[PDB]
This record gives sequence, structure tokens and C-alpha cells, in this order.
Amino acid sequence: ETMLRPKGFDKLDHYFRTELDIDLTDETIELLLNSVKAAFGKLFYGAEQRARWNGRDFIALADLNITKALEEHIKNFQKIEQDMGVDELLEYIAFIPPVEMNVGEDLKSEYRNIMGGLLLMHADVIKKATGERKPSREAMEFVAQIVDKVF
Ligand SMILES: C[As](C)(=O)[O-]
Ligand SMILES: [Zn+2]
Ligand SMILES: [Zn+2]
Ligand SMILES: [Zn+2]
Repeated sequence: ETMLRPKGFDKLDHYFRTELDIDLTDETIELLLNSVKAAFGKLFYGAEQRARWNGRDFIALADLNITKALEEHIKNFQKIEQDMGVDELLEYIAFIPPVEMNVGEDLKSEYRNIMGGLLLMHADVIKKATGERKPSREAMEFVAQIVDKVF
């Protein structure tokens, strides 16, 4: 790899291998990030309605479709000291939530924790579903499919 590899990939690659026992490639990182981005969009299911019922004109964290299981991953992510590239990866995915309403700035400030939780959740699913320390394209495509069915 060189310094041109998209920013964050480096650090994610390094964290997944050394701390989670998952060997990623550029190809499987892209698949992983597309699945994270998809799941992130799914968290906005019901969010505009919940915001309106609360008298708000913006989406708050309280309005998102986050479950207890994801909340646990988000909390575990916040206690990680090593930088796994989440800030760079967030910019890389160029996330646009599927809503017309304003996303509140305090929620925007939590996007790194949400994405970090989604990354740890995906690592958990990779290990429990693929059977491969170095997942193939098809293994990762399967992870994205089964993740889509819990969001
Ligand atoms: C030098 As590396 C991103 O393969 O840990
Ligand atoms: Zn590369
Ligand atoms: Zn590498
Ligand atoms: Zn395929």
C-alpha cells in the first residue's frame, strides 16, 4: 500500500487484524463500509415521525431506530483507545441520511460513535458468519445481507 490508499483504511485494516482477528483487503473494506453506510441509513426509519411527535424540527439521537444490541456496540466502541480510522471513514462514506428534515448538530456530533458501533457490530457478524479469518467477497456479501435483516 502507499499513502494514496483512502484515509482510514490503513488504521481500520490494522485494527481489525491485530485486535479482532479479521484480515481485510481494500475490496472487503469497501463492502464492509457500504454495509455500514446502508445500516446507518436504516437507523433513520421512523425518525422524522418521532421527531415531529416531540415537537421538533430536526432529528435527535432519541428519534433514531437504535436497538439495545447496537447501543451495546456503541458503548464498547467509546471505550476503545486505539484510533481505527472512524473519523476518516465517516468522511469517506459520504453519508446522507434518507430524510428531508434537518439532522440536529448534537446528533451529527455522535455520528463517529454510531459508525464505530456499526463497525464493531459488523466485526462480530463477520466472525460468527463467514468461517474465514480473511473473508472473501462472497462472505462479505453474505454479512451485508444478514445485517440488513436486523436493521
Ligand atoms: C501497514 As497495514 C495498513 O497492512 O497494518
Ligand atoms: Zn491499497
Ligand atoms: Zn494491510
Ligand atoms: Zn456476489
